[PDB]
Order: sequence, then C-alpha cells, then structure tokens
Amino acid sequence: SRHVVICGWSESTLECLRELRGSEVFVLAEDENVRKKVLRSGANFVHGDPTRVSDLEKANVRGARAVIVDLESDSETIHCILGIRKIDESVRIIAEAERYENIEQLRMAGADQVISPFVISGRLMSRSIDDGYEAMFVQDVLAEESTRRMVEVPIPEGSKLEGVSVLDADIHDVTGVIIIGVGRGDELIIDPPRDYSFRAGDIILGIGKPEEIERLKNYISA
Amino acid sequence: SRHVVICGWSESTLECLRELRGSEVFVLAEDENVRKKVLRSGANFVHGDPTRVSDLEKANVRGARAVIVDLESDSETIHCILGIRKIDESVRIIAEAERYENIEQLRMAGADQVISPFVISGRLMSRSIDDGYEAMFVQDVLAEESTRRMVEVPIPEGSKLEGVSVLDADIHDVTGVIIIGVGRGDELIIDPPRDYSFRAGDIILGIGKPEEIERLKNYISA
Amino acid sequence: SRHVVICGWSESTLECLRELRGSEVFVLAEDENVRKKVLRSGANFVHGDPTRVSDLEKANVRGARAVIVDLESDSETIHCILGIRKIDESVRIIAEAERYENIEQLRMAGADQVISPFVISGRLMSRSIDDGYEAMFVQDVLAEESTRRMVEVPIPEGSKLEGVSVLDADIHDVTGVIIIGVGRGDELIIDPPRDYSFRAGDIILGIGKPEEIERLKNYISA
Amino acid sequence: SRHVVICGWSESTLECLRELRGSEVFVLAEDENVRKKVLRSGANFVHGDPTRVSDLEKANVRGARAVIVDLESDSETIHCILGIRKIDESVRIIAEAERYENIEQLRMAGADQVISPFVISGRLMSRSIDDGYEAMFVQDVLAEESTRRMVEVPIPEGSKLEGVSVLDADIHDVTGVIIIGVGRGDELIIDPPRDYSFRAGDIILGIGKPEEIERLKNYISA
Amino acid sequence: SRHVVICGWSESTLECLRELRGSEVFVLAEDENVRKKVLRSGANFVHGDPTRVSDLEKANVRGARAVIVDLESDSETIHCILGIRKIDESVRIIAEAERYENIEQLRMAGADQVISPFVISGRLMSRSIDDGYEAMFVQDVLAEESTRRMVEVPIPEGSKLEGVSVLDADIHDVTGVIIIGVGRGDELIIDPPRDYSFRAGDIILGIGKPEEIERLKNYISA
Amino acid sequence: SRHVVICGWSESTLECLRELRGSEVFVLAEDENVRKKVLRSGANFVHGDPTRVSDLEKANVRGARAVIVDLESDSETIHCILGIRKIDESVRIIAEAERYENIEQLRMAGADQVISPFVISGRLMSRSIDDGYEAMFVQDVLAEESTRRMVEVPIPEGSKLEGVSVLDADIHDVTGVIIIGVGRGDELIIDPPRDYSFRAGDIILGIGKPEEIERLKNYISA
Amino acid sequence: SRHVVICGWSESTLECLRELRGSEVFVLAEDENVRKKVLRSGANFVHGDPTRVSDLEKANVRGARAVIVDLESDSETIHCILGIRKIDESVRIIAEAERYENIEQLRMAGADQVISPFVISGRLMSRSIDDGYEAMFVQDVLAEESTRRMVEVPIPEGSKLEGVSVLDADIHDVTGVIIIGVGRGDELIIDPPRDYSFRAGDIILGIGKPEEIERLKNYISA
Amino acid sequence: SRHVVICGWSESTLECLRELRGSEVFVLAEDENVRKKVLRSGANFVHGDPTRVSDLEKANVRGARAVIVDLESDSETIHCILGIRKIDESVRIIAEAERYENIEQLRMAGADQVISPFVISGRLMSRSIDDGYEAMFVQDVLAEESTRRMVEVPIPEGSKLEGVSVLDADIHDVTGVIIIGVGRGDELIIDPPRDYSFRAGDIILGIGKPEEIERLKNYISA
Ligand SMILES: [Ca+2]
Ligand SMILES: [Ca+2]
Ligand SMILES: [Ca+2]
Ligand SMILES: [Ca+2]
Ligand SMILES: [Ca+2]
Ligand SMILES: [Ca+2]
Ligand SMILES: [Ca+2]
Ligand SMILES: [Ca+2]
Ligand SMILES: [Ca+2]
Ligand SMILES: [Ca+2]
Ligand SMILES: [Ca+2]
Ligand SMILES: [Ca+2]
Ligand SMILES: [Ca+2]
Ligand SMILES: [Ca+2]
Ligand SMILES: [Ca+2]
Ligand SMILES: [Ca+2]
Ligand SMILES: [Ca+2]
Ligand SMILES: [Ca+2]
Ligand SMILES: [Ca+2]
Ligand SMILES: [Ca+2]
Ligand SMILES: [Ca+2]
Ligand SMILES: [Ca+2]
Ligand SMILES: [Ca+2]
Ligand SMILES: [Ca+2]
Repeated sequence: SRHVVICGWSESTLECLRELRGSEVFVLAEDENVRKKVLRSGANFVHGDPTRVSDLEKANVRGARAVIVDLESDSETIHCILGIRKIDESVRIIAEAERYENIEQLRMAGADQVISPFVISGRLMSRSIDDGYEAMFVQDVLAEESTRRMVEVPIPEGSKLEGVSVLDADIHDVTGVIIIGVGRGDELIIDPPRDYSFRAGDIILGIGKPEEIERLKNYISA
Repeated sequence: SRHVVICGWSESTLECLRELRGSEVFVLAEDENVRKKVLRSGANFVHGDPTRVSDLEKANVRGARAVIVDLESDSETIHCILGIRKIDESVRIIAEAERYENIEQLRMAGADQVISPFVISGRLMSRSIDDGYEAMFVQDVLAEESTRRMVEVPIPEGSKLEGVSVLDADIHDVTGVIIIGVGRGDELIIDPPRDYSFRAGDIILGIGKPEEIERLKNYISA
Repeated sequence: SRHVVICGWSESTLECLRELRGSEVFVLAEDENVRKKVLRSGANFVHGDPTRVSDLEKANVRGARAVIVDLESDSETIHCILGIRKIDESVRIIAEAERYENIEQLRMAGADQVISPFVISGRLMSRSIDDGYEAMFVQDVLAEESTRRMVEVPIPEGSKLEGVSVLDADIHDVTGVIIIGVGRGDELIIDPPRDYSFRAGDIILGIGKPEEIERLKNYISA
Repeated sequence: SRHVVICGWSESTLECLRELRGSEVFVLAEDENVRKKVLRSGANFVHGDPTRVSDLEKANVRGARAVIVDLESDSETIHCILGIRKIDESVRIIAEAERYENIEQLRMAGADQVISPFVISGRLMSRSIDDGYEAMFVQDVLAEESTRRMVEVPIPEGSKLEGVSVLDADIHDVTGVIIIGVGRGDELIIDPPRDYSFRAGDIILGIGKPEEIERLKNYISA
Repeated sequence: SRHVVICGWSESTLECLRELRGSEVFVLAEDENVRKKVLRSGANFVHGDPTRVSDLEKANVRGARAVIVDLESDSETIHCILGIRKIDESVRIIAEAERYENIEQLRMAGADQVISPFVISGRLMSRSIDDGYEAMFVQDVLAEESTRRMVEVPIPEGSKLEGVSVLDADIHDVTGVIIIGVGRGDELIIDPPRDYSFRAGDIILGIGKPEEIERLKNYISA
Repeated sequence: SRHVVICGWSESTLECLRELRGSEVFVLAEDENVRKKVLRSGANFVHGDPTRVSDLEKANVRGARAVIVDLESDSETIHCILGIRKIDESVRIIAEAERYENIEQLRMAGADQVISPFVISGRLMSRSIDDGYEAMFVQDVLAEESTRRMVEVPIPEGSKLEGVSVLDADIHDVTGVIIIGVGRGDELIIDPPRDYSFRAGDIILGIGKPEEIERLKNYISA
Repeated sequence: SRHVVICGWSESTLECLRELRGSEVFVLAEDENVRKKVLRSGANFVHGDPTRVSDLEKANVRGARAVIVDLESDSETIHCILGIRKIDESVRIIAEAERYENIEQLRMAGADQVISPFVISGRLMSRSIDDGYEAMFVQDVLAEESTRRMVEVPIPEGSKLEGVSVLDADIHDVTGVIIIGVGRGDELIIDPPRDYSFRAGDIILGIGKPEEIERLKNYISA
Repeated sequence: SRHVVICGWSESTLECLRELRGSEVFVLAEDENVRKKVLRSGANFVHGDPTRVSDLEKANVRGARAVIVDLESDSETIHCILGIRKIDESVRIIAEAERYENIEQLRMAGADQVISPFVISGRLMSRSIDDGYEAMFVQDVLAEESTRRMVEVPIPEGSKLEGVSVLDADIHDVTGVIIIGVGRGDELIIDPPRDYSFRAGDIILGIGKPEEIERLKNYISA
C-alpha cells in the first residue's frame, strides 16, 4: 500500500520493522548514530526531532497509512502525537505506553491503538507462576513462523452469512478455525454469545492452520 | 502457597506486583530509593545485588515457588539466572528478555519461561496497521476487568474425559467455553485437531465467562 | 468563589500568586525545597508530581475554578493538561507555552488559554528599537498601581445598548473609557467597526480611569 | 540603517530575530552549538563572552542603533549592561529582567527599556481566571498577521493639529484609529485627558486598520 | 564591635572565617550542604541567595560593620554589591575579583575595597622564576605565626609627632619598626619621601616584632 | 634566558603570562578550546595532559628554567609535580595550592615555591575590616605600573659591604630604599635585627623608586 | 599464525596489547572514542557490541587462535563467553573475573582460563605487610626486561629424559633452570615430588637465564 | 602486632581483608553506604576522606604497622600517600597502581611497595595464548588452600649457612624447598647464581610443602 512512518527508535520499533519488510518505511529519530542499523533493516532514515512539526513533515506523515510512535517517555509520545494530529487529522496512529496510567491520556491525544508492553509482560509473569500456557499462547500466535496464525477475515456484502446467528453458523465445525472474537468498528467482543448475529462489514478474528483459513474465505463468500 | 521472589525493579515487575496481592513477595533491588514504592504496594524489600550469590540467599530463593527475574540488561539477567540455579536446582524462574536473540541463551541458562515484551509489542504494532483487533484481544483477556477470562483448567484423574477425542467431547458446544489450546507438560498445541485424544493430567487453556467456567469444571470432573 | 490550583513553580506563577492574594491557592510541584517560598507567599503546598493523576486529585482539581499549568518544558505541560482533562472535562486550564510552535498543540491538549511570554517579550524587544511605547503600554495597563486600569465590563440583559451600533453609541464621548475591543464568547474584535451592533451577554474590554468605569457601568445598565 | 547587536541567545531573542528580517544582526553568545540556528535566521554570528568588554567590542557595539541584552540570569544582564555603557554612553539598550526586583537595578545600570516577560506572563495568568480577553488583546495586536496593528505616528513640525486639544481633535471619528496614548520622550500618557493639548514632536500610539492609519498620517499633515 | 556578614562560601571566605574567631559572623549562601562546615568553624548560617535584596535583608546587612562578598562569578559579585548599596549606603564592602578587568566595575558599583587573588597569584608566580622572596614575604608577614607582624598604628590627636617630618622623626632608628607606608583616608604612600609631614589622624603601616610595636605605640602617644 | 613551561590554564597562569612577554612560553593544557587565548598572549600551545610524562616531554620540561604548575585540583598538581620531577630533578617548580592543608604535601612532592592565592586573599579580607592599607600595599608593590617597585639585589663578592652590620651600614639613610628583608639561600629574614651582618651572596629585598635602586646598586658595588 | 580477537577495552587488555606486537589483533569494543589509541597500538579496530553474536562474527572469532574477553562487569563477561561458544565450540577463551565469586561461573560458561586481577592484587597486598618479596617475584619474572624469564619448554617425543624421574634427572645442576612445576594438559603440579616421573609430551615450567634455557632445550633433546 | 589501616574501598582491598582475619583493621572511605559491607567482613569503619590529614589521623595511622592505599585514581593515591608521609615518615605504605606509567611516580611519593594488578593481569593474558601455566602458577601459590605454599624464611644469626655458597649448600636436594629467590633488604635476586654466598639477616623466598618448610627452618638454625 502506502508508506509507514516510525517516530523514535527503540527495541519495540525494531521488532516491528522486521515484519514490515516489503513496505516502504521512513524512520524519524533524533540520534544520528542509529543511521546504520535503520538502513540495514530496509527502512529509510530521516534525521530530526519527532516532536517538531517541521521535522515531521520531512518524514511524509501526510500521505502515510500509519504512524507508529514510540519515543523515550510518555511525555514525548503525547507531544509527538499532537504534532501528527496538527498535520493530518485522519491518519492512524499506534502509540506505545511506557507506564500504565498514561494509556488514557494517550487515547485523548489522538492515538487509535495504545499498545502497552509492560502491562502485557507484567501480567504474563504473574499468570505464569503456576503453569505457563498463557505466556506460550500469546508468543506463538503472533509469530509468523508457527503453524497457527491469528488472522482477520472481513464479512463481504452479499455473503451467505448476513444475518445468520453464530450457533446457526457453527464455524468451527465446518472450517476448523476458532472464532475467538468478532469485532465491529472500534469495538471487539471476545467469545461471542449464541444469540449474536452477523452483519456485513464485521471482522471475524480467528485462529487456525492456513488450509483452514482458505476454507473460511470460501464459507463467507458469495 | 510459598512466597515469590522478584529480582530487579522495573515496569514489568511493577505490574506483576499489582496482581500478586494476598501472596507474599520479596523484591530484591540495588537502590535505596526504591524502598518506599515496594512497601506501598505490599511487598517486603531486601536490599542487595541480585547477581551476587550471597545476596540472593538473603531473599530466600530456596523456599520460593517461583522467582521473577528482570534486571536492567540481558547480560545481568543471564547472570542472575545462573546465580539462582547455583542455589536451587528446581525452583521456577520467569525472566524478561530485552533482545530477541537472547531468548535461546536465557533458556539454556535455566529460565523455565522467558517473556519477551519487545517482541510482543513489536509484533502487535506491525499487526495494527490495517485493523487493531490483535492488540485488543491480547490486552483484554489478560486484564482482570473484562467479562471473559483466559484460565487453565486441569483434567483430574479418572475424569469423564479420559481418552475422549476432541470431535466427540464438544467442549464449545456443551459448555460454551472457547478451547484455544490444550497443554501437556511444557508443550502447547494451539488448535488441537480432530484426532487429538485427551489424557489425564492435561491442562485445558480456555476463554469464557465465569459462569461458563463453572459448567466446564463440573463437566470434566470424575 | 472556589480555589485555584497552580501546577509547577516558576517565575511566571510567582507573579501570578501576588495578584491572587485573598483567594485560596494550592501549589503542586515536585521539589520539596520550594515549600518555604510558597507558604510565605500565601498558598497551601501539595507535594506531588503534576503529570500524575494520582497527585493531581490530591490538590483538589475537581472543584476548582481554574487550574494554572506551567511546568519545565512543553512536553510535560501537554501531559499535565491531559491529566486534568481526564479528571474534570469542564474546568478552566491556563497554560504557559515556552516555544512558539507548541501553541496550537497546547490548545489541542485542552488548554482554554495559552500565554506565551517569550513571544510577547520577543515582539516587544523588536518594537523597542526605534521608540519604546509598545513595551511601556503593555507593562503599565496590567500593573494594578497606575491610574488607567484595563478592565472588562459585561453587558447585562435588556440594557440601553442592546441592538445599537458603536457609531450611534459613542462610548468614548459620553463615558470616557477607550473601547479597544469587545468579545463574544471565545473570540475578540479589537477595534470593532462601525457596523458592529451590540448584543446581550458580550464582554466589553475598555481602558479608563476608575471613575470612568463607574460612569460606564451605570451607562450600560438596564 | 545601522546594525543591531544581540547579546545572549535565548527564546526571547529568537522571536526578536524573526521580526528583524531585513536588518543586519550580529548575535554574540558563548555557546558554539548555536552557530547553525543563528545563521539559519539570517544573522551573523560572533562568538564571545558578552559579559567581557573585549568581546563586546568585537560585535561592533559602538556603531549600533540598539543592543538587545538577554543573558541566562539577571546577574549577567546587569554586568553586560555595565560593559556596554563603558563602550558607548549613548546607545540604546533593551534589556530583559527575569525577576521583578531587578527592574530598578537594570535601569539604574543604564538600560533604556526593561521588558520583563515573567511579569507580563504572571499578570496575564491571573487576569485570565475569569475571562481571558486581556490576554487575547496583548497577543493579537503584537503579531504582524492580524488585521489591526499598533503603530506609532509622529507629529510633524507645523502640523494641522499643532496645539489643539484631543477633545477638539476628534481623531477616532475622522480617521478611525483608537488613540490609546500620547508620548513625549520617555513618558507615555495612557488615555490622555481632554485637557491635554497636542504639541509639535509628539508621538501618537494608536490601533487601527492599515487603511485607517494612512488616513491618520495625512490628517496630521502640515 | 558589630557583626560581620559574609555573602558566598568559597576558600577566600573560609580563611577569612578562620581568622575571624571571637567576632560574630553570619555566612549567607545558597546550598543546604554547607551548613555543617559553616557551623563547625563558629559562624551562624543564613540560608538565602545573596543577589536578592530580601535574603540580604535577612542576614542583617544594615547593622554590620563590614560585608565580605565572594560569590561564584564576577557578575554575581557586582549584583550583590548593588544589592547591599540598595539596602545600606555606608556599610563597608570587601569583594573578591576573579578577572582583572572587573576591578573598576566592582569599585564603581560600590565596593570599598576589591581584593583580586588571581592577579596577586599571577604576579607572584611571574616574580618567582629567578628567586622566590616576594612570595615568601607576602605569605610570611600575613600569617599569624611569624615573628614580625604587619600592623596599622594610628596617630592620636595632639601627639609628639604632629607636624614632624620623616627625616626628623626616625621611626626606624628610634623604635626599630620598619615603616613601609603611611596612609591617610583612602590613599597610601608607600616609601614616603624626606619631605613628608606627619599629621593627626594618619595611619602608619609598619612591620616589626611585638616589642617594637609596644615601643612605637609608646613613642607616638600624646 | 631559557624558556618557561606552564602546565594548566587558569586565571593565575594568565596573569602570570601577562608579565612574561618577551620570554618564550610553552603552555600545556588538556582542553583544546583554549588555543586561541594562549596564542594571543604570546605563548606557544602544546595539546596534551600535563600529568603524563610523555605529554610533559613534548612541552620541553628538560631544558626549561622554571615550570609553573596550576592544574584544576591539588591532587593533579601533586601528580604533575611528580611527573616533572621524574624528568628533571633540578628544574625549579612553582606550584599553586588551592586549599590550605595541601601546602606541605606540595612541598614534599617537589615544589620549590608554593603560592596559595586563597590564603593570601582570605587574610587580606580579614585584615581589611577596620582599615585597608595592607591590601593596598600588597596589591601596589607587585604591579609593574606603580612608582615603588619591590626588587632583589644580590651582594657581589668583593663588595664594600662584606661583613658589615646593618646598623653600621644604614642603607635607608644613604640610598632611600627600605630593607624589608635579607634572604640567604631558601630562607628569608623579615626585619633583620641590628646585629645581623652581611655576607657575599645574600639577597637584599628592598622597596623604592628606581633612582634609589640605582643608588643602592652603586652602594653595594666595588 | 592466525589472529587474536580482544573483546572489550580496559587497562588489562591495553598491557596485553603491548606484548602482542608482531601479531594481528582485532579489538572489538563499544566506545568509539577509543579508536585512535587502538590504532596507535598496532591493532585493527572493529566497532560493535561484544555481547552480541552478530557483532562477534564481525571480528572473526571463528578463525581466531585465542579470544581475550574483559568487559566492564562480570555480568557481561559471562554473556560474551556464552556468545563465543555458540560461534566456535573449540576456540581458546581467556577471561578476566572482577569478583572472586564468579570464577566458577566464568569457567562453567566456557572459558579455558580465568585471570582475576583483584584477587592476585588482594593477596599480594596482605602478603606485603611484613616483607614484600612475594610481590617483587611476581612483578619481576613477568616483565620482558629483567634477566630471568619464566619459560615453558615442552618434552619432545623420544627425548633423552623420556620416563626418568625428576630426582634422577638433576635438571637444576646440569642446566641451571629452576623447575617450579610440570604440567600435563590443564593440570599443573607445582613442586613435583621425587616420585614423579617424566612423560612424553609434558610441559616444563622453569625459570632461568636465557643462556641456561638453551642448555635446557638441548638437554631434553631426542 | 599493631593495627592495619586501609585507605579506600574497592575489590582489591576486599580480598586483602579476607586474608587479614584475626588482626585489627581500620577501613577509611568516603562513602557511608560501604559501612555495612566492612563491619560484616571483620573491620572497624572510619568515615572520612583518605586524602585529608585530618581524617587520616582519626583512623590511627600514627602507630600502624602498614597502611594500604587503594583509591579511585592515581591522582588521589599519590595525594593520600603524601598525607601519610606527613604524619609518620616511617610507616609502611602499600599502594595499588592503576596504570603503568604511574609506578615510578608512586614510589617517589613514598610508597614502600607498589602493586599494579593491571600489569600483572595484562601480562598473564598475553602469556596464556599458547599454554596457560603462567596464570595457573601465580594464582595457585598465593591461595592459602593448596599444598605448596610460598613462604619466606629469614636466616638467623650465626647459622650453619653463613658464608656458604648456594652450590655448596644444595637446599633443594637436602630440604626439598625450591629456592626461587633470596633478598637482602629491598632488592631481590630471582634465581641466584652459584657465586652467591649467604649472609646473616637475608630473607630466603622458597616454595614447598609445609612439611618441607619445617625441615628447612631446622636446617637454617644456628
Ligand atoms: Ca518503548
Ligand atoms: Ca497459569
Ligand atoms: Ca482446527
Ligand atoms: Ca525490562
Ligand atoms: Ca490486523
Ligand atoms: Ca461462550
Ligand atoms: Ca517557566
Ligand atoms: Ca516603534
Ligand atoms: Ca479618557
Ligand atoms: Ca530569559
Ligand atoms: Ca478578567
Ligand atoms: Ca474603526
Ligand atoms: Ca572566588
Ligand atoms: Ca624574584
Ligand atoms: Ca627591627
Ligand atoms: Ca588555581
Ligand atoms: Ca587593617
Ligand atoms: Ca625613599
Ligand atoms: Ca576490569
Ligand atoms: Ca610475608
Ligand atoms: Ca642458576
Ligand atoms: Ca581499584
Ligand atoms: Ca606460554
Ligand atoms: Ca621436592
């Protein structure tokens, strides 16, 4: 599609940039000694301060399709998001919250998806005292190397599933995928109850083998 | 149960300490200026250096039921795990990996489970460009504020589900809990196929409402 | 009326505190060695961090009539403003902008008015090269020691001036105050034209002697 | 004309440098890491220590038409003003006070103008608790982007208004310019009373549209 | 006598406080970490900033008999001398000059005597290349451990030496004290010639043993 | 004569370097930004660390006639003095003691003349509370601009003054110079008693006009 | 021969680099400000992070004949040794321990030698309280400037001393070399008892004059 | 006998303190948070600065039998040694040199023996490239756990060995200790030649079993 802009350089945006090989990525960071490791990862580098609007317009934030913001603290991640909202009001911003209490401020400044790593990791430790199958499930469906891949299929308009119930559909019996949640717009419903009825435009978040996913796109098609 | 020792003090172990209320936690850290924040959360403080084998013995690593290791670097986390396996050879170690390439060296040193947050947050930011439900699923089932919970139920000895296959048991149709994976020992099989046979001592990893969980524990009992 | 919260301590808010003798003022700042200066100037002190919602609600932001934000940098002034807009979405926030390009990003954060002193003083030093009356005017009308004081008068309901234009009103000839501007809501018309007709509820900004103000309040009466 | 020497670099002298495009400006400061941004702003840089008289004579203080002094503290601004009066006893110094207390000492040292930003900011914060129209008047007439501009028109020798009082003058009706003060030398009379007569050589401080100001200059013509 | 105020804390004021035992000394400084070392030497501590007029007014500058000023820079010393002359117009000020070119400005700002240590040390280091007796003389007559002392004896009213010339009086031959200079008011005449006439109220600066000082004080009495 | 080496750069060595114009001075300092001010003062610059023996052997310490050592602290001054004494055991070193208690250590390390500026300044402050003629004498006889110059004349072998006593000589009656001290070798006797007898090779430290110094050089000659 | 890789830069690896003149040495360290002194020492510099396996493979660890690892702490030395054993499982690692406790962990990680300086220093301090001859023996046989040198002469296959005991050998009388130990593999027998017989392939650790050592090699000849 | 003072706290003196269990040790260091480590290891603590003569005499340097100096840098180790040589000119000072070029400048300061650990460890890492027996010998004979201990025996007065050469003595063939060196006073002859005749008072340095030492002390008897 279009290009992706990454403001700030940390260990989170490094691992993001491995799964973005084949897209056109511009990285915006203040330290000049990080120019080599960015250019090794297949991403163009732009030297500047990410909080400044004049250095943001270097990195093509206007036409971009997503802007991934991970600066050093949350004071600068909020200040960098509002600089982006001054340029383009409709671009999709994915922040990253260092502390827990700054998740609600980061949504008010304009971020469409706040991903806090230290709360996800902090809750996978205390759920792995007794038995650690929760921390093995989170770190195996996100990797693009395992056998079971967590995908998102949209329900087309003109589908055979418009208006049908879930128990009337029974998608795990026919396709082999596990419907862990159906989301509409900006909301996601984990474990949809039986009286939930599909609509065209909803997103079925599922887990399965890539053969079982190709059977699902035939089941929702016209 | 026995107590839980936390080596190091950062934002990951701060969120682990909020979920360890009620149990007994010792936090072992270098600074004298962190004593006020550990005592405010409900955990006794042990001033020391976690890389030393002598100061680990102050924090009662022997009688622990799990040790949670998160120091400033990856090199100090590898050293602190070797210090624990010098003391006790069967205690459980949960460690935090900063770089991706030190996951194989943190497990060889003796960590029973390695939780890498910057790989998790890196893979969620690359997946939330198009639509962010992969970041919303992982951040809601781990929080103790949602409706659906991700829990681990064991198969007791002499159950009704001894030897029974998955397509015959129908855990999702009878109980209504979503079965995302079945765990045995230290391996997890996400989306078990139709030929999978349940055994005694297995761990079922499931997502459902708390009322749905009560129907599962009554279903797999003896 | 109610109290006033001042977030952060600097030379801007120190001059704000002298003009607020008589009311009740809470000052919230991170240093503990600013305590003896604040209690000597007539205001209660609250030790805390102005960017944390836990220590903003200790200083009673909830029922305040205005909260005055002036922190060390513009990264934290945008953070402290969103911390107030999470607590109360209707309180009045007055912020001080250090630099010029952060004025639009401090209004998007939620500040009701942004006072940039280094843009005011930067433009008064440029206008004082030839003859210095621009800096003598601004620094005299705000000081409450001089004869001519710059006050605002609100137009009450059903006044004699309702619906009349300023050309037919002739405020300077019958009252003697100098109407430099008249504002409705959050806009202001400095030097309003002759085609401007007054309305009920407007705030008339004028400069004059205090004897001329009491002549005007009885002239704008209903 | 002649040049303008700026001693010290801060945020106030940066905004002063924007309005001095078209003049020749020598900036004299101690930081070497500010050489690029001064030369970006269209100003020749002269490295030195501004408190030292051997370095002030580098930057051509003698042939200056104004010296704008704003150093890091108030102690160095008094020392930099004492150094200038040793070189030229008649050059125009525009200072900047940090504290309120030093305005009487920065003017006894020799500065012909003291523009304190933290007192104009401190009195516009506490005048914006109720309704912020005083701050919207100060920050709108100083910018060279609004419609109304605060100008200074001098009275020529032999004018049509030589000797007449302001009440018989009727400046706001024939021209439209709001007359906020009349200045003679270094004394400004805000809201001149009706007994005040004009004199030859007076400087009129007015606010109006640019087409009204050209009506004002031709009305006071000889 | 009255007390002695010391503004600033460095090595010069430390040796001055070592030789001011018995009298009452207040030391006015910025740091809170100098209180133990001021209190260990026998001087009460007044925490403040000496550039402020109020914190100078705390330390009883009005009733002092001399104020000793040695701050971190020369600009702060000039500002502190201006503050003391703002408070009291007749107290004695002794100040330390760091650079040679600020002696004229420290005397013009109001110091009654300026003692420049780095000029003294530079001249003694330039004079001790060939043979170092100048440094030994200046460091030897000022210490309170030698045999010979450098003291000032006044000429009382109606003395035996009223009106008498130097070649007639023979202070070195009768008494045995070395007369290096005779001082009147604020001027010193080192090596007065043969035509010099003593007057009442003069100050004789002499070097000699204490018994020779007793003989001189008995010689110039009435 | 030969050349002079100055280790370190401070105000003391600068004021020393003003009085050494006409000699060949090498300055050794670690900061590279001081090359301009050294090259302005007529002294060649050598970049290096003055504590190192190789960077000392760069700066020609072997053939030098005096080495003037003023580094940042006293530890580095002692270390540089021992580094010099490793190279040449017989070169004359003039140190500079920052604190009082390091004078004996600087003498044991190898310095031939320790000049502490801060002790001289502290004693001249404490002796100038009442009347300030001692500071005027000390700062007036060292300058090479006043009328009375403190010189050192050697007694030649074959003089008319070999073996004569002071009271038999009476040098102030014949020449006009004031014998403030006669020194032999490394010792100096201030105010020589009457039974002191001259020897050939002694140094007469005197104060007087240069014509009186010429008359003294004729009086001690053969 | 092949090259030698030095990981980390400190004072120990600087003195090791002096005795490796004639070899090809690659230094791998993180500081860029050490590039000049490494290239002064005759060693190629390879910038990188030595704890990272992608940067150890830069410096050619695979084809090395020894790797000398000495990083800033003991935690990084264990991590750097674990990284090397992943690359080459048979290369010779010489480490350096900071604490005493980590010698058993630095050898279990894979180092074939651990040379702890702070334990050799700590036992030579407390053996030099009475008479310091043990410290004068350690620091004199290691330098390549004294007359006696500690050498290692191997026993050739088929020697004249194959199978004889040391008591019948009489090495100190025919050669003069003091035999302080005989080593087989990684075990050294200090002061071998008279029942110890020589074997083919043994390595003799001896001390002697260089003319005595050539007498020793020809005496153990085949 | 008497006590031992240790100036400064580091890992060298920590290993010195373990070997000095049983005697009385004072440790003098600037940090107060090293207090709990020192009292736990068996030594009294004295808070102070090791470079000041006031706080060296608090730790009883006067009557000590050896003072062990190891500070943070070589500038302060030379300063602390001269501070001891001002107090007692006959006490024994053992210093640790950080760098190599400061060994000669640490002996001129007055240290009786200088132990450079980074030269010992730097030369052991260079000799362990081919085969590592030089580092195994030095680290084994100093450790008091092994069989062969390196001790010194003094030759008493009137011994059987007085006047005999080492070729006629045959210490190794009779007693069985390995005479690596024999020192008179402050020199040492490692591998003494056959023309060396013994004298009364010499210190014989030998390596052997503890049973061989008691065989030697009865052989060197008188
Ligand atoms: Ca981050
Ligand atoms: Ca679990
Ligand atoms: Ca399946
Ligand atoms: Ca972490
Ligand atoms: Ca997605
Ligand atoms: Ca369900
Ligand atoms: Ca501010
Ligand atoms: Ca103007
Ligand atoms: Ca008026
Ligand atoms: Ca300023
Ligand atoms: Ca108002
Ligand atoms: Ca108008
Ligand atoms: Ca000073
Ligand atoms: Ca001289
Ligand atoms: Ca005398
Ligand atoms: Ca100095
Ligand atoms: Ca005096
Ligand atoms: Ca004379
Ligand atoms: Ca080291
Ligand atoms: Ca010994
Ligand atoms: Ca021999
Ligand atoms: Ca050390
Ligand atoms: Ca070898
Ligand atoms: Ca033996």
